[PDB]
Amino acid sequence: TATGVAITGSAPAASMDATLPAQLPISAASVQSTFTLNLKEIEESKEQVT
Amino acid sequence: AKLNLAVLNNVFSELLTQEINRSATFLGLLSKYPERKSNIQWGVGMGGT
Repeated sequence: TATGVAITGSAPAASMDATLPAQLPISAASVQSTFTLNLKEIEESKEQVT
Repeated sequence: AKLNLAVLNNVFSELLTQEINRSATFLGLLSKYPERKSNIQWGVGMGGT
């Protein structure tokens, strides 16, 4: 703050500035996927599909 | 309003002190041997003559 006193005044009241946190958490979850393909399908798809 | 009040960070120092008793005193002098066999067979000589 900045207030106005007289020239022969008496030094007005105290005031400082301020900061604040944010803390923004991330560490719980994930985005995942599976697909579970077979081992015999990867041979009968090289001479089956054009 | 205090300027760097809520933005102070705390840092733990490098002073870990282990405060338990774990010690193999009797195991530390038994003259360990390896044995890749199923069981330990030896002979014990009694009397009889």
